[PDB]
Amino acid sequence: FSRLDKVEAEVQIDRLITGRLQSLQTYVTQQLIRAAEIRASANLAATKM
Amino acid sequence: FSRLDKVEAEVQIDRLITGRLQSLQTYVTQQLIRAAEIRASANLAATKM
Repeated sequence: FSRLDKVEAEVQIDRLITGRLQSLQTYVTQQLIRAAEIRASANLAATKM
Repeated sequence: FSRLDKVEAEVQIDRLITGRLQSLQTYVTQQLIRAAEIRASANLAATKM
């Protein structure tokens, strides 16, 4: 921001934020899969209890 | 690489690489879902066994 013009730095910061949102979305999806697996294991543990 | 200079072609190759990684991660996510389903079916098969 302090080195480039706003319209020129807009493309670079757009690339950066697209990468960061992609990484965050992948993390959220992996967390959801792990949560589903833990939910199934908890149901099995509840049946055992 | 042999047609355009290295000060403008990076955008096009960046778009291509990002698209290919997107397709690869979609394949990985589908594989994870099928793995979870096969794991549940295999646990049921073990219980029947």
